[PDB]
Amino acid sequence: ASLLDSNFVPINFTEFVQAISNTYKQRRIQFYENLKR
Amino acid sequence: MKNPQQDSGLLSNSIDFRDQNLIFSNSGGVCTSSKDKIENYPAKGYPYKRGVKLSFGDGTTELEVEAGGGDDLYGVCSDIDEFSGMATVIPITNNFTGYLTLKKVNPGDKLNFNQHGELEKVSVNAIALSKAHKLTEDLFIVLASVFGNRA
Amino acid sequence: MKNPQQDSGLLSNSIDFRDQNLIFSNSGGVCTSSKDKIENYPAKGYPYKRGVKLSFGDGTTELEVEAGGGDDLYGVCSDIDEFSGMATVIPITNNFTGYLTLKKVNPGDKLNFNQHGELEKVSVNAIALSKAHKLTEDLFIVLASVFGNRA
Amino acid sequence: GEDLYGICIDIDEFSKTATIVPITNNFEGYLVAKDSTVKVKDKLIFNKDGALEKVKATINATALTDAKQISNEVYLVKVAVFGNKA
Amino acid sequence: LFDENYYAKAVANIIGEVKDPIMYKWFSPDQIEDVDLQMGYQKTVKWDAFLNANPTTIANEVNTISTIGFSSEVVRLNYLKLQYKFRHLKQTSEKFYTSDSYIGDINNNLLPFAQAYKLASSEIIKLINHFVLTGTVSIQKDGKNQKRLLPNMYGLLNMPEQIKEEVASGDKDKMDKIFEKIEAGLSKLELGDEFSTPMMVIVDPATSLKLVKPYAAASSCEKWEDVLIQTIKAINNREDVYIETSNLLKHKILIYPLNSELIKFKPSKYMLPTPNEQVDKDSTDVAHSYIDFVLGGLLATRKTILQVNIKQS
Amino acid sequence: MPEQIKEEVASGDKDKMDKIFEKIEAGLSKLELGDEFSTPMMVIVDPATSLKL
Repeated sequence: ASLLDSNFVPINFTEFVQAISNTYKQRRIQFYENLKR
Repeated sequence: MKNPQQDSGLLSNSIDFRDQNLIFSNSGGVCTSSKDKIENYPAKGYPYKRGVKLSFGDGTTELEVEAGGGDDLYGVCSDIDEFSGMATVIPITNNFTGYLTLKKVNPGDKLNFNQHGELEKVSVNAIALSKAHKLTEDLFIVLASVFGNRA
Repeated sequence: MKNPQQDSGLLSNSIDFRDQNLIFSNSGGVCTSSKDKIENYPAKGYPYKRGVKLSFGDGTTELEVEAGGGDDLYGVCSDIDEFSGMATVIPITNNFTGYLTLKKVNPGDKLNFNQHGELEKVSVNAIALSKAHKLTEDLFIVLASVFGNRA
Repeated sequence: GEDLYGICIDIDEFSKTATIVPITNNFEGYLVAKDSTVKVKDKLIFNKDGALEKVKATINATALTDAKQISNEVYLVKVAVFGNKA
Repeated sequence: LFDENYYAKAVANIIGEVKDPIMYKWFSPDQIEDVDLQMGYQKTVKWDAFLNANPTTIANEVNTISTIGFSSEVVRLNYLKLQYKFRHLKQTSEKFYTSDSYIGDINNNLLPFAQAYKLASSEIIKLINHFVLTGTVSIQKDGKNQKRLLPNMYGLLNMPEQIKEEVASGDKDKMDKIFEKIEAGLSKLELGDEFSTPMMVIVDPATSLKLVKPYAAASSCEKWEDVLIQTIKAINNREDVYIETSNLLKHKILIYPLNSELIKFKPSKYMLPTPNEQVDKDSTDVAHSYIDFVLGGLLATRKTILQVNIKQS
Repeated sequence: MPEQIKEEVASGDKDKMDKIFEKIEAGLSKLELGDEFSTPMMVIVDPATSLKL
């Protein structure tokens, strides 16, 4: 349920917003994983 | 407070349909157009159902709206969100028709806002469409239509 | 109000252990015996941490306790339940040691209750065990031990 | 002066067309000022040249910020205009 | 939905090009947890105990014993929802503005929906980062005309009941005086049992420039930055100390631990910019769109942040 | 390139590396990279300057 997944087909705007939020969370996780400090 | 905080003791009787709108909880206007300009401002005090005026601080914080009138009148407060402390203001340029607080009056009387944002008989600001209705000991409301400022 | 209704913005730091009892929410006494006599009465106003006196209505309703003192003193209020409006009273016959409201003082001073249930320097009622501690602009507390009435 | 009809908020030079908000509608935005003698909470009047000057004000215009200079004569000030006085 | 709405498809296809916020570096991965809210409050209760008086010696017979008092504190975090509106070109009207290189009217400062949304989202993320850092919201360099915010909405710099040090105007360039103030603040810091945690420092570029000067006669292979790192390692049980430079800060030094038990960020899952479904259409080529973002959710324990302000007046 | 920061080390202090570094620090202070300051940097020096370094 993320915009990164090309298989995602948003039925409605609410699902689009939820996918946006999940994509933001996944991007945060990816950034923290890639960070080395 | 627009919504009575004190809980009611009894269930209301939803059988009648007359004289169920003369309450302080009624927010907005009796007749509302979809092309009405609405703004939100920080609320200083409780300006609900009163004329509001712009007040500027020392510059550190942005402007706010406070209950007032006279030459400083900016608009009419028709609603308020208490959680965010936000007052809904219809600008004096836009015309309004609804129930507003009246100073503790007959239809056809010309009413102007005083220093406390309360309507009073006489520049005029509105025309009374009804008589004063008493909700609390000092709380009086009146149906008035506001059409801006005109001498 | 014994418990601050306004919510705090930050978590407290539970690292220290000194001077963490000089708060208005502290209820009861610093030293408490298991053989103390405790009563509950309807509360007239807010007599928390103040001397209480019996007040009778017109007879329709039972007696209550009100903040007071002088020759009418009956006990000392050490706790209050706001939901039930019930004040906990320790009788003047029983001795009490704890923090009480002080009129806005050094250890060893003899203190008596005034008309508003506040302790004041000089019949004597208690002896100050410490100095005045300021909680608010007009709120002062003092650790005192009450041993009844004696001229 | 007393001839004010509105305020021009947009312009297109190719068509020589000015987009204007009527005086009956309130506005909040940056406008040209006569000089840099304007402070916050100041009553402002439009002059004969259409510039806002510090104060017989037919309209009720109050400055929200101070005059800000960009060019030799360009003075932009944030002003809210909400109708006419009486 | 994408077949019916072009704007949603454009947002989905251009959302990747938006950079991550820089505030993520300021916190550990475990320090940030998302909450499901848009406007409201989240409250928690903490229980503390205290001693009423000196202990009672148990000798012979006694009935009166010293007591232990208890107290509760309710901490509330408020959230606020804000919106911005921007103008752009219509999808059908794009083809009449698609030049060879650029797309959009240069004279009228009009852009396609995708580019306008990208730039607006970038600006909103910058504002969000500034709010997270300083605790205020404003668009002026002077810092005036700030937006009045709800209580219990605080940032790392304006958080109350924290250690605050002020370097006087006369000592604005004396790094020795600045480090004296920093040492006093570090001494007044109270980490308790959570001392064994990494520490984070945020400094302005001028402070970073002053840090690299040799420690002071001038020392050899010893600089103010190294001395500060050693000083912080003294109190953090020799844990990692990170130093960051932020252009948002100005003559301010911020020191705080990176432990979730002391400072935690619980932002709304809708805090980051999100497009709105409402689109203002007309007979012309100009349309309007809205972006929503949520602010609030920083919770810190008392006396766990050092805030040094160097008075430049 | 115009509109860039230029510093001049005086003739008398041509051999004074401390003066050279003072001028370099002044130029670095006058640099304005905006929010893109978190980027790698590149320096080009003449062989005499490298030998002094």
